[PDB]
Amino acid sequence: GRQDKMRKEGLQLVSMIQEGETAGASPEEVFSALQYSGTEVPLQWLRSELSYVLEMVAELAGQQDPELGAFSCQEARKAWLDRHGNLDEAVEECVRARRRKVHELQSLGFGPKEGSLQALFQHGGDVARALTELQRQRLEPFHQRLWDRDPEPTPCW
Amino acid sequence: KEELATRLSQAIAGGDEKAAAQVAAVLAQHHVALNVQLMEAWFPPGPIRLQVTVEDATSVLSSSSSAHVSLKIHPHCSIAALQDQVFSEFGFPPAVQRWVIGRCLCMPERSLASYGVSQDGDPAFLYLLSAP
Amino acid sequence: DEKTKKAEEMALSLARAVAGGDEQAAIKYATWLAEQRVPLRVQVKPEVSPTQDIRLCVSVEDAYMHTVTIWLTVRPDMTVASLKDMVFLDYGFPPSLQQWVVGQRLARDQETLHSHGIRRNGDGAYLYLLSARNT
Repeated sequence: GRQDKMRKEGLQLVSMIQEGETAGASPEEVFSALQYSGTEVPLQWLRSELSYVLEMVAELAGQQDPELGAFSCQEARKAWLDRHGNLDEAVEECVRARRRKVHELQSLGFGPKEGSLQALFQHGGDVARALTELQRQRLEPFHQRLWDRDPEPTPCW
Repeated sequence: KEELATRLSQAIAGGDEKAAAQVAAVLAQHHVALNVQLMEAWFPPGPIRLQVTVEDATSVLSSSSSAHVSLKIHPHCSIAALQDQVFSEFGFPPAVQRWVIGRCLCMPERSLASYGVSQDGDPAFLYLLSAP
Repeated sequence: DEKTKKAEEMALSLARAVAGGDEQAAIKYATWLAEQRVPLRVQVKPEVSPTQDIRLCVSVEDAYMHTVTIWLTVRPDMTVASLKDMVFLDYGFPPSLQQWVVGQRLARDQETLHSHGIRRNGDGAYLYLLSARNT
C-alpha cells in the first residue's frame, strides 16, 4: 500500500540520479542539490549555485574554529556532500574533518607550527599528500648524499 | 579506548549523565572513532525480505515493478551492512553502490529501519555507478 | 520506527562529535542519551581492512650511517615493488637502491606488506638506502 508510494518515490529519485550521472554529476551531488534548494533541475543548480554554497561552507568553517586555518573548496565540498546538503552539518564536519587531521599530523611529528595547516589547505584536506610534503625536508639530505665518496659496504640479510 | 567505550554505554544505560559527559569528552579529545548502535531488539523485527530493483546509467525506468532480487535482511542493519552483503553475494563493491529507499539517497551509517523498511516486500533501489 | 528514529540520530551524532573532537557536542548527545537510559552498543571501530590506508613507521638508514624516522601511507595488500615505486615517485630514491627489511628478513618485490606482519597504523619497517657507488 505504502509500498507502492515508496516504489514511486524511489523511481522518481533514481530518474534524476540517472540524468545526473550521464551529465557527470555523482548521485550525492544531485541529491544534495535537491535537499538544499528543492530545484526541479538539479544539473542547472549545480552549475550555477554550488560554488556560492561551498564558498559559504569554508568561511563559516573558518569562523567556527579560527585556530584551524583556512578551509579549501575540496574540504567544503566533501563535507557538503557527506551530509547531503545540510548546511549546519556540513560546516560541523568540514571543521571536524580538519581538526581530526591536524590531531593526526601532530601525533606523527607535524603540528601547526611546522606547517600542517598550510599543507592541509594546499592539498584539499588530503592527509596522505600533506604528510608527503611535510617530510620532504627530512629526506633531502639522504637524496643529496647518494653519490658521496666511500659509502659503507652493501649489507647482506 | 575500548574500556572507555564500554564505560560510555554503561554510563548511558546507567542513567548517569555526568559519567557519560566525562567519558564522552575524553574520547572526543582523542578523536576516537566509534560505532554507536541501538539495540537490535529496539527495531522492527526481521529478517524481512527486501525487494531490490537494480538500475544503472542507461537502464529504462518503468513503474513495472519486477524486483531483480529479493534479500533477507534485518531492519536494524546499516546501509553499510546491506552494501557488504551485496558485495558478498554479487561482487559489486560499496564504492559503486548507491541505495535509494523512498525519497532518500541513503547514508551508509543509517539503518534500513530509519528509511522506513519494516515489512516483507518493501521496495529499495540499488543504483550501480559505471565510473568509480 | 517509533522515536527509535530520534534515539538513532542522537547516537549517530554522538559518534560524529566524538570522532570530530567536538567535546561540547559529545557531552550534549551523551547527556541526552544517558538521561533517556538508552541501551547502546558502543565499540571502537576495528583497525582497517588490508585494502585501506594505514601509517607505516619507517626507520631509514643510508650507506653513510645516517638514520631518520619517516611516516608513509600504505595499504597492507600492496606489494614491496609498489612500495618502492611510491618512495621513488615521492622522494626520488630509485627502486634499485631501496632494500626493505622487516624481521631480520629482506623483503622481496612480490611479497605483500600484509605477508610480513604490517596490518595496523603504527607498525614498523626498515628502509636501507644504498649508495649509487655500492658495487
